[PDB]
Amino acid sequence: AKALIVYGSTTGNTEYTAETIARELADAGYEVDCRDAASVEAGGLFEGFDLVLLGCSTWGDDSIELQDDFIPLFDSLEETGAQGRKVACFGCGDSSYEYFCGAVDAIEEKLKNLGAEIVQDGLRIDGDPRAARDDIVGWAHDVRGAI
Ligand SMILES: Cc1cc2nc3c(=O)[nH]c(=O)nc-3n(C[C@H](O)[C@H](O)[C@H](O)COP(=O)(O)O)c2cc1C
Repeated sequence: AKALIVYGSTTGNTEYTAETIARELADAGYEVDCRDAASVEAGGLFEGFDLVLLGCSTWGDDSIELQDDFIPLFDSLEETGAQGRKVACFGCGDSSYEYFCGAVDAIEEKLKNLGAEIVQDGLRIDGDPRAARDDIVGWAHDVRGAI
């Protein structure tokens, strides 16, 4: 199994999430390519991947904005090869904002509309990812089954 993890992270929380999930899937024997969304090109981005995991934190006060690096990729997602792709999504935010990890909800909606196959409900981390390290490792373990 070949996985691609793309993450948008401002303060490092989701990047630490994506590292932790990449180590879990590498430990289980998946090939893993993990990339900062700021370095990537939407063009056929997901071709050849058995599993694609997209991580993005949430910004904004009364509106949901996606993490700033991730926006460009999000806007071209139809250009990626997501139809039929087995995909899941994750992100850090904070339960005291009106839309808690609303970026994870906006990337899942867009992915579902594309015919993506979401194997697992989104990982939404409230607070510091280093405290929810346990739920991060189990979510990765669990996405390896939805497959
Ligand atoms: C100004 C501001 C606005 C934010 N808005 C939201 C939000 O609407 N929903 C949410 O769940 N978290 C929100 N957050 C929480 C951040 O997503 C959280 O701090 C996250 O740990 C950042 O992840 P990052 O380090 O990967 O970019 C906000 C944080 C700040 C400072």
